[PDB]
Amino acid sequence: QSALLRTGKQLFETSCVSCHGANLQGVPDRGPSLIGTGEAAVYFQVSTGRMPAMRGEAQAPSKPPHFDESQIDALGAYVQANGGGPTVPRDDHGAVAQESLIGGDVARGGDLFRLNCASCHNFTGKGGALSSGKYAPDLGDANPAQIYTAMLTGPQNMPKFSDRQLTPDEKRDIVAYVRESAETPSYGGYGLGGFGPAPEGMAMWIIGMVAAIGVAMWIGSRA
Amino acid sequence: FMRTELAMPGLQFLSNEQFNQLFTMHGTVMLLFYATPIVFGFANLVLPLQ
Amino acid sequence: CSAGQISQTTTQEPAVNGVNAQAGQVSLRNVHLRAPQQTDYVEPGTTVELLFVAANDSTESNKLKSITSDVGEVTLTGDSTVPADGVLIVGEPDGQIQAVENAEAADAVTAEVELTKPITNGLLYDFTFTFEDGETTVAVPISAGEQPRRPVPPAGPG
Amino acid sequence: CSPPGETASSEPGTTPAIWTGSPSPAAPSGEDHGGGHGAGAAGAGETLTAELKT
Ligand SMILES: CC(C)=CCC/C(C)=C/CC/C(C)=C/CC/C(C)=C/CC/C(C)=C\CC/C(C)=C/CC/C(C)=C/CC/C(C)=C/CC/C(C)=C/CC1=C(C)C(=O)c2ccccc2C1=O
Ligand SMILES: CCCCCCCCCCCCCCCC(=O)O[C@H](COC(=O)CCCCCCC[C@@H](C)CCCCCCCCC)COP(=O)(O)O[C@H]1[C@H](O)[C@H](O)[C@H](O)[C@@H](O)[C@@H]1O
Ligand code: HEC
Ligand code: HEC
Ligand SMILES: CCCCCCCCCCCCCCCC(=O)OC[C@H](C)OC(=O)CCCCCCCC[C@@H](C)CCCCCCCC
Ligand SMILES: *C(=O)CCCCCCCCCCCCCCC
Repeated sequence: QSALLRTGKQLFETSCVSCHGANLQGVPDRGPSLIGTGEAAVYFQVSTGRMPAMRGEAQAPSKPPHFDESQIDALGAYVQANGGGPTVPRDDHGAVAQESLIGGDVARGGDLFRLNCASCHNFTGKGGALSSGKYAPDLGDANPAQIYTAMLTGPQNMPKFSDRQLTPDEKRDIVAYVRESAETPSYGGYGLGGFGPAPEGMAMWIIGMVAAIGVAMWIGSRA
Repeated sequence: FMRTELAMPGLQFLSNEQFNQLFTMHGTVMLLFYATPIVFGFANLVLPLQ
Repeated sequence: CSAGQISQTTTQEPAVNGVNAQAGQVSLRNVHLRAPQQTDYVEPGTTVELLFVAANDSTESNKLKSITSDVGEVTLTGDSTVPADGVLIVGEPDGQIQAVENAEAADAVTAEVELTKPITNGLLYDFTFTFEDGETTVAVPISAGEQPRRPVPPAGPG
Repeated sequence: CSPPGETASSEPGTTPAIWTGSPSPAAPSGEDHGGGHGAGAAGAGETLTAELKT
């Protein structure tokens, strides 16, 4: 929309021309060109809050969003018009769809996640370390739209899963699996994170061994 | 490090953020981690004697 | 020093199908070919459109966009001198919003190519974009914006 | 030690030729039938279409 495009243009002008040069052409060695990234990429990066980025590091981290939903959409529309690319899913009302992106099937979502997502993230969407200062962020925080748009657009050092690699049905399934694993309570007691061997070993050596050795001292006698 | 970078108009070996971290941590180290502790170092050293 | 002069984030190409060519005063971004292929190749004689955004780096201008032709007989319908510190958007990349129903200068300089040669998506094809300031080879890819998977025939076990 | 194979900068390569698999040999000779019928001729099977051109 004309007013939407104007607002997105002005926010882009006063927020990121310093590294995605005016006219959306990326500044050499500061930031990539946004022509073609699409409305999905802006929603994902600016909603996660990574995109008004303030350093070149191994990886730009997620941080509190510096924009809200309406002007997030304004930036996304501006970028989409300039370049042309993927669009964020939306519901009948017109806002970013959240519940509609929870695919009904979760076992299929589980297989897709483990084959594709767990490679770097985790069994259950926890984090994972990458080559040099990089990592896969935890998926507990991301909302269904953010998960969908993260699969749709590889943000950085993430494979870009086009709508053909993962049909919107498959992306909804993976979103459902991610949400189910994130919000599902850990059976069997306090889940020591999601990583098994390391949290469990640390918990043993702290809780169980401190308890056992303290009981040994109590029953035993120093001498 | 900051001074070697600053001897030249260009960025010889320090990226902008590397230099910024440099002056940040230098100021913090030299105020809060060398001086404010060494005042109390001299205190512990001599004040009980004095 | 993962945030040194060699940082991963700064040296990151956009995660888009199109290719970016910085040679010359004008910079090319999101260069690709829209060419829906129904078979192994795109047969010669079928028009496939060429998408790209040309940005004039300097405000002092290289708005000519002379020929930008290669093997394929590139044709620039509705040619115009758009670049003045601004985007020259030749076509409508999938997801591009038409801001208004009316179109200024008719089509916004839409570029089409008659292949005269088989092409299949997943290959690199050279397109010599010629500007008055200079000329540049891009090795343009083939991009499919949002067309979902075409139903593959179900397999019959044997 | 380094593996013997190593790099090849020369001979940039050629675009792979379109694959044309050979018919399955006598071992996997089993394949979809083309149609059965009396076929009292040189052979036409149980499937024969036609296109009407103006
Ligand atoms: C080990 C030893 C005394 C050797 C004697 C000399 C000898 C025979 C040398 C030749 C053998 C060789 C080649 C040794 C080199 C490498 C080596 C030791 C290989 C064998 C490894 C092995 C089978 C056993 C060694 C294990 C060992 C004795 C550990 C120390 C045990 C003790 C008394 C620990 C302190 C008591 C205590 C309160 C422990 C709990 C507190 C904490 C948190 C301790 C630190 C800690 C530990 C100790 C974990 O194991 C651990 C595992 C997974 C996650 C986290 C942790 C962790 O945080
Ligand atoms: C000693 C025996 C007592 C054991 C405790 C028993 C308590 C039972 C707790 C209640 C029933 C089970 C809860 C299961 C649900 C549950 O697991 O509890 C989480 C919390 O988890 C956390 O954050 C940690 C919170 C901090 C408190 C617990 C810390 C205890 C540690 C220290 C004990 C081990 C000792 C290790 C020693 C360490 C170093 C010493 C040298 C809470 O939810 P949440 O927070 O949202 O989890 C996120 C998903 O949502 C989200 O997707 C997901 O992506 C994640 O972000 C996930 O965290
Ligand atoms: C290592 C290869 C890789 C694989 C494969 C991969 N991811 Fe990621 N993922 C990453 C990296 C790296 C990031 C961080 C992106 C950033 O920081 O901009 C990320 C970010 C995300 C996020 C954003 C979460 C947040 O809080 O910002 C989600 C959600 C996500 N991935 C889900 C998935 C899903 C679903 C799949 C399966 C389609 C998948 N990932 C496969 C590496 C990968
Ligand atoms: C250098 C500081 C910096 C600024 C400020 C910045 N960006 Fe970027 N941008 C980057 C970097 C670096 C990347 C790729 C790596 C990353 O995202 O961390 C990127 C990538 C992107 C992407 C995704 C590219 C893809 O292929 O997925 C989008 C969308 C984007 N930027 C838009 C924006 C918007 C909108 C703003 C203003 C809200 C902005 N940028 C501000 C540096 C910046
Ligand atoms: C051999 C052992 C004895 C050492 C002898 C003298 C050892 C003398 C060591 C000279 C070290 C010179 C520095 C050169 C750094 C550099 O320009 O390289 C670029 C590199 C790419 O930049 C980086 O990536 C990060 C480098 C940052 C180093 C942080 C170290 C902080 C340590 C803290 C974590 C505290 C640990 C506790 C340590 C406590 C130590 C107490 C003494
Ligand atoms: C990127 O990973 C880090 C960038 C920091 C570069 C500047 C480092 C300044 C020197 C720090 C001194 C550390 C302690 C030295 C012990 C002898």
